[PDB]
Amino acid sequence: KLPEAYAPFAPIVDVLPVIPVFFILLAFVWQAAVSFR
Amino acid sequence: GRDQETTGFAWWSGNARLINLSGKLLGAHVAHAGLIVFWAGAMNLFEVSHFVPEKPMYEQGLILLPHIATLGYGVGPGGEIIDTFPYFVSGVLHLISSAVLGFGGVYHSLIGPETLEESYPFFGYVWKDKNKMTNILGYHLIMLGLGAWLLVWKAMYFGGVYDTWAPGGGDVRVITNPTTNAAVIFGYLVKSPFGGDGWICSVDNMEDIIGGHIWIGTLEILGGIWHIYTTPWPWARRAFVWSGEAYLSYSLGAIGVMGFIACCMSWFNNTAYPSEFYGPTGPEASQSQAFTFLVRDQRLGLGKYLMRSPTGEIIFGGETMRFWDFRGPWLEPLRGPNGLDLNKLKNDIQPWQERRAAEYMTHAPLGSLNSVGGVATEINAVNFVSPRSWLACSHFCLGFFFFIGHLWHAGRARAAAAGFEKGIDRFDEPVLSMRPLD
Amino acid sequence: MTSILQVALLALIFVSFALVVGVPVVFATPNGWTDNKGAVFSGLSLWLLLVFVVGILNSFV
Amino acid sequence: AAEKQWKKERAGGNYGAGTKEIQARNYVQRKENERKRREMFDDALAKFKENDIQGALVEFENIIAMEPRNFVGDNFSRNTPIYKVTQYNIACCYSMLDQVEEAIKSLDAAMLSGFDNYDQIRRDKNLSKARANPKFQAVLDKYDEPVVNWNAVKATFGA
Amino acid sequence: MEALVYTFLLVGTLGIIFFSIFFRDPP
Amino acid sequence: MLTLKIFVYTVVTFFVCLFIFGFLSNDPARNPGK
Amino acid sequence: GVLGAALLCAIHGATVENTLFEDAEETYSMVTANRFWSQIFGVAFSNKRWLHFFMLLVPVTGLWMSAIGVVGLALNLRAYDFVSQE
Amino acid sequence: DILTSIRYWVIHSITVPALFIAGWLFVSTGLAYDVFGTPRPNEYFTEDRQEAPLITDRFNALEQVKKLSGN
Amino acid sequence: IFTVRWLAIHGIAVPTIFFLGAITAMQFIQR
Amino acid sequence: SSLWARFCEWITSTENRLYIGWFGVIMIPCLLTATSVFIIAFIAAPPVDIDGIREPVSGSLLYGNNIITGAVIPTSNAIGLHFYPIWEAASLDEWLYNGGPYQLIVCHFLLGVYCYMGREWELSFRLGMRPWIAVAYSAPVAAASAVFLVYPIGQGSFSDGMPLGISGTFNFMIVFQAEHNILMHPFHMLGVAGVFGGSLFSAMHGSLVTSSLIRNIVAAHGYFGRLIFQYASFNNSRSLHFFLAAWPVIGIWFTALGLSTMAFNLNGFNFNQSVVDSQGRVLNTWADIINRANLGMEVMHERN
Amino acid sequence: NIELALTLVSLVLVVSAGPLVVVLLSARGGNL
Ligand code: CLA
Ligand code: CLA
Ligand code: CLA
Ligand SMILES: CCCCCCCCCCCCCCCC(=O)OC[C@H](COP(=O)(O)OC[C@@H](O)CO)OC(=O)CCCCCCCCCCCCCCC
Ligand SMILES: CC1=C(/C=C/C(C)=C/C=C/C(C)=C/C=C/C=C(C)/C=C/C=C(C)/C=C/C2=C(C)CCCC2(C)C)C(C)(C)CCC1
Ligand SMILES: CC1=C(/C=C/C(C)=C/C=C/C(C)=C/C=C/C=C(C)/C=C/C=C(C)/C=C/C2=C(C)CCCC2(C)C)C(C)(C)CCC1
Ligand SMILES: CC1=C(/C=C/C(C)=C\C=C\C(C)=C\C=C\C=C(C)\C=C\C=C(C)\C=C\C2=C(C)CCCC2(C)C)C(C)(C)CCC1
Ligand SMILES: [Fe+2]
Repeated sequence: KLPEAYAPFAPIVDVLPVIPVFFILLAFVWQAAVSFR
Repeated sequence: GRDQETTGFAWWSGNARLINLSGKLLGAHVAHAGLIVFWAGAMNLFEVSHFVPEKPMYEQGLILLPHIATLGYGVGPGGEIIDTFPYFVSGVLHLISSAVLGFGGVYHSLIGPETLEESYPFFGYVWKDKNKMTNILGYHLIMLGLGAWLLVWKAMYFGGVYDTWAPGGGDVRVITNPTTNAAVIFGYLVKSPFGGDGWICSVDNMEDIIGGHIWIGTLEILGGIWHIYTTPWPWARRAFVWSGEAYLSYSLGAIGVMGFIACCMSWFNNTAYPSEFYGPTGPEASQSQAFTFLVRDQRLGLGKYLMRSPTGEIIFGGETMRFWDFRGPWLEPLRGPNGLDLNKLKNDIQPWQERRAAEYMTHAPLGSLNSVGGVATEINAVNFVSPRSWLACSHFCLGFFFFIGHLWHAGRARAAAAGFEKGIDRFDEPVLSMRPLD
Repeated sequence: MTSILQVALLALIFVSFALVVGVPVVFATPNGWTDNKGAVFSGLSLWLLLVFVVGILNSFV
Repeated sequence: AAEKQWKKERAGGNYGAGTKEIQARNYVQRKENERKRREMFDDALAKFKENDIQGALVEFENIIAMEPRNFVGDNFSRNTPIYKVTQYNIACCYSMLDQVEEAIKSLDAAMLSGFDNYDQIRRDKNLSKARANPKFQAVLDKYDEPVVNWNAVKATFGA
Repeated sequence: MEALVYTFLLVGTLGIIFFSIFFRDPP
Repeated sequence: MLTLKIFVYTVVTFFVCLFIFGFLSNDPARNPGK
Repeated sequence: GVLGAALLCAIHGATVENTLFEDAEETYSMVTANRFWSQIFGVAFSNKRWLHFFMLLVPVTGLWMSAIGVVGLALNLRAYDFVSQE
Repeated sequence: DILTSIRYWVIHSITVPALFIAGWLFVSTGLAYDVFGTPRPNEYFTEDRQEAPLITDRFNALEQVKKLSGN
Repeated sequence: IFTVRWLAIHGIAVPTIFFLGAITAMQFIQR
Repeated sequence: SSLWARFCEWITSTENRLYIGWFGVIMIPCLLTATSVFIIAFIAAPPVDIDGIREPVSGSLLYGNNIITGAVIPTSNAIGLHFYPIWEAASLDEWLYNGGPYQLIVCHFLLGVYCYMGREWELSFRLGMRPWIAVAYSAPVAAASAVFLVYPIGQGSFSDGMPLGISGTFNFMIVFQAEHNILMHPFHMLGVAGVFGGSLFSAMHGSLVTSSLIRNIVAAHGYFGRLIFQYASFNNSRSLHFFLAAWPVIGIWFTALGLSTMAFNLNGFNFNQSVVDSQGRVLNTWADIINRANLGMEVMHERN
Repeated sequence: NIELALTLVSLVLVVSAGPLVVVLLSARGGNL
């Protein structure tokens, strides 16, 4: 497992791998706000 | 950004508006590299957190940990985890480097100048130019050669690399005499891809791998030096298309081929991908099952488990006859000059070989998307899909898609160079200047 | 001293979230590179310091 | 004439015999035009062999003018095979008549339209006047860049 | 003679395909 | 059977050489307009 | 019938999308597509009416024959075995 | 004639949660099992029956189902 | 106003919301 | 001119009845050899030991089979993945007994179809048209490669490839469903959806266009909008035809990728024993009957 | 479950960042 000093921060790590997927959605929402000019 | 009217590209082709903007393209590339290292660090940390060092690395779905292990960090003889700190430090270092690269990417993407041609002539290129592109290619070739030589240096003057063919199971060894002989190195390239010959996937000993990396590093450094101080030959100018999309097409084709090669290497090879970390290959699982049954019934002349090969060697019987080209560290000692050695099959079978074979028997590369290990007709008992299957499937899909990308972009590049990307002339089209077909 | 290490790491998380949510909104805004040209920059230094702050402590944890 | 009904069927997109006669007419017209261009080129060369340089230049220019539009060669040429040699002859004939700037412009156009034989340009004597203008060498290096950057490698080896 | 009639039918189909390819009427 | 092997190798090499030289023969794409 | 219908859909879409005119009158060149498919495959459509009617006709006939077969199965009238092979 | 004004989002912000809570209560209270006759997880196999029930009748189906359903 | 489009939208939507709530409640229970 | 000049002019000539580009130089001999060997083997070929246990399977026309049951048996299992040319067999009879013709035909046919895909682009470039028909053709060729090449590689033997026949195709499909749950796999689901949608859209487009005939794209668009409530889509003919091209191609790409993934033993969903009861008594579902059928197929498939 | 609750709150905080940035740029009048 993770080292004890960083043990309480394990739940945050449990969501870290998903953020890179969210960037294409961020691009889509940016284009939508721009209204696809 | 920009609109369709001023660029001619819709929103779903928006990145195509960056072809003529050097600074924006550089920022986008840097941000994407930041994304890559972000995923590397985040996945490393996630797999470290969900890690039980007692169990084998392949019983739980780890992908990057086998990599860091086969580099030779925190691994004892036989694949035991000495400690799990280097994995953590690798993950956190990759994450911090990701933060740096992401900041650089966003800065270059939306603060810095759109075009670098004027202010900074050194970092200024036009796709039509044929010398600055070679300069960039030479710089990046130098970088790749430095990386390969860094790998060689690590394997030769540091803790070493995990050699899985060490006697009595795999161990972390320091290579002391890599094979620099050109003949043996390029025999892999000239080798056949069928049957016993697996092309570069057939590499077995770590000495050949290290020697080949030495050769590739020095060749890449020399090629970079050559390309920095050179302009393409006239036939090279006549044969290629010099535009951004053409370079992208070439890269896509090369990277798709590399994806296919990686799929094959991950599925078949078991030396650069040690079985202690990625699990046994399909042929390894079948041969191990046959060997385990043979020894179990022996302790109870072919012994209802041996057979003659099509060329005349002793091989394990049953359907496993198809996997008779397999070579493994736990089976080579029992091998003889002509197939398996009956006397060696009868005696001198160390308990560790039997234990490893039994362990590999129950973890054959079978699985399901639902994550239910075993055959498709088996009930839901255990969840296990081998990392080899995941790697092979994912990279085969990526290689196929990137080959399709090469096709598309190469076609479009040729059409744009010829001036056909818009459509038919509507006034003088080539077909109207042709004799009617008979 | 794991407690102060955890406190500093929480501070690092907070400052990183502030930086990631503030840098794009101060860059894309018109003439946003000027008014905070040092200010935001200074924050980055702090961020950098913070990671080294949690580096040395790891050697003494 | 038949162009009206060819356009009529084209507006619907049904091919048919209406397009066939237009296609044959265009094919035979371009074949005879190419033959006429070839014979004009031969006549211009013959008249150039014995002075009469202005007449040969005019004939070659007329040959250039009668160029097909949006040409697509069998080997993906995108230009008439006689086009490059006629452009080079324009460059040569003008170069023998001073006016070096337009002559090197025509040579640039010729090299743009093919004519990879850069050695002939260097060894040509008729372009000797073009040798006087350094813009000739500028266009040549734009279209023929020596592979090895000798000065940079010599400078690096020096230090 | 079943193989004979099968082969004859297949060869007839191939001949029809060839004639359609090479002996089509002009537009 | 070695003669058949040599025959097949010669045929394949001839065809591949013809293919490569043919693709080397043609000239690069260019826009006559601009 | 069903596989041929899918093939026709793909061919028609790709062919129309790859013979467009640059911009009443048609948006694509029928002559160029006809030449291409005549010199690639061997036969090619020359009438828009016939092409689109063929696209209509193929799947309907395929499904109708399938329905007739299922009607036959409803009475256990099966093309099950070859007596000579048995 | 799209109307996504605040008026819409305030008039429809009361009935929708009411419907959601109604469905949640419908499932939780157990009315779903009673209305549709779906057996509860502790009623699939009764004391007298320990296998999948069989109908094997047409005009006697009603009271036969009532008998073999434990009621 | 009880126009036809209103009738169609509400008839499609109300059972959808009810069923979504029911299915979430099913998710809540063991299985 | 040189003989090479005239040869090049004839090869790249666009006046031939069938265009034969530089890609065609490899396409024609390869396809001709493939079809010649296929015809000769299908009409007359000795039984092939598909399993390597001296139990030959006959598939020729002269050995009893009719058109439906005839096939070219895939190569033996003793060969494995070894390259098996006609010049490495001990004898011609031995080559026939181990199913060499299957290997020869599949190799030449794959090379031919790849060169055909290249030739499509070549002629598209010659005529001055946008070169993306090859991309559309890339889907059936990818499916053929996955059927004939990738799956044997994953399974470790050419004997697992699709037999060149009809009954052989059915046997391959049934055995595949037995070993891998093909039907309960998302990529096969998208393949089926792509094929069905391709047929549906082909019928719809054909009907609309042939019904909008003048003695009118606007009239057809209005009819379609009034029919299926789609008032704000497919107004542009170019977009409509692009969607027509895109749907089946993507479906076939995904089903070929699913085939390739299963080649490495990554089967579909396995919802066996999923629904349970209090005290842990399994309650059957439709997936359980599917499992029973797969179990029967797998049990009867084996021979030892 | 404190761990699950912390996971969900961290997830919502980390996912709301991008929409917050785009909304702020839209309202203030940035380059967007
Ligand atoms: C990883 C993939 C990737 C990358 C690197 C880029 C990068 C880029 N795109 Mg592309 N794009 C992509 C995917 C990508 N895009 C996809 C998938 C689509 C389809 C929807 C598009 C569609 C598209 C269009 C239509 C256009 C671009 C444009 C651009 C450029 C400027 C965008 C801009 O002005 O931002 C402005 C963004 C905002 C105002 C809102 C977002 C604010 C930030 C950047 C979001 C990220 C913040 C980050 C999380 C915080 C990091 C903190 C840091 C300290 C680490 C830039 C080079 C434009 C361009 O330059 O063309 C000329 C343009 O016109 N893109
Ligand atoms: C990824 C890195 C990379 C890239 C993109 C390039 C790209 C290029 N190089 Mg560079 N080069 C590199 C690495 C790279 N090189 C390295 C590492 C070296 C050191 C060995 C060199 C040494 C080098 C020299 C010495 C020369 C080039 C040349 C060229 C150009 C011609 C391409 C070519 O070889 O013809 C197309 C590809 C081939 C003909 C394949 C040949 C590969 C070997 C010999 C046989 C492989 C057989 C294979 C099955 C395919 C057969 C193809 C058939 C035509 C024979 C092109 C711009 C030439 C040029 O004009 O630049 C000045 C040139 O003279 N390169
Ligand atoms: C690193 C490789 C690379 C690079 C730099 C580019 C760059 C570019 N491509 Mg190319 N392309 C590539 C690979 C690449 N492509 C591959 C592999 C394919 C085959 C699929 C394509 C197919 C392709 C087409 C068909 C087109 C482009 C276009 C473009 C341009 C605009 C980008 C775009 O589509 O808008 C921004 C990106 C998007 C809008 C895409 C967002 C939606 C996608 C589908 C998300 C998919 C995610 C999905 C979950 C992935 C699952 C994979 C899994 C199944 C394995 C740009 C020059 C377009 C163009 O204008 O050409 C000039 C265009 O028409 N590309
Ligand atoms: C190098 C490539 C070599 C390719 C060789 C293969 C080419 C195949 C050519 C098939 C022609 C079929 C007859 C067309 C008859 C014909 O003349 O059609 C002509 C027709 C064009 O008609 P028009 O547009 O001129 O019609 C005008 C109207 O007035 C109606 O007449 O073309 C088509 O309909 C396209 C559909 C092709 C459908 C192809 C089906 C293929 C079936 C193959 C069966 C194989 C059996 C094998 C048994 C062993
Ligand atoms: C251009 C653009 C774009 C994109 C962008 C991008 C993609 C960016 C990226 C960026 C990035 C890529 C970033 C990154 C970042 C990162 C960071 C910032 C990190 C940090 C880290 C941390 C914070 C950690 C921490 C920790 C540790 C150390 C371990 C464990 C514990 C803890 C968790 C504490 C789009 C398309 C969308 C749209 C348009 C515009
Ligand atoms: C390290 C290593 C190694 C090795 C490595 C090496 C040695 C590599 C090399 C590699 C190489 C050495 C590669 C090469 C490649 C090549 C290529 C890839 C080519 C290509 C070409 C092309 C692509 C061309 C094309 C064309 C033609 C054909 C003509 C016309 C024009 C064009 C351009 C289209 C070993 C195994 C020892 C160990 C392990 C690892
Ligand atoms: C890792 C981490 C970090 C970072 C973070 C970030 C940077 C994030 C981002 C995130 C993002 C950036 C996100 C985004 C998202 C988005 C979304 C989640 C969406 C959703 C939903 C929906 C529903 C949508 C929809 C839509 C679209 C958009 C498309 C189509 C149209 C529509 C409208 C429908 C830090 C270092 C600070 C700290 C630690 C943790
Ligand atoms: Fe149509």
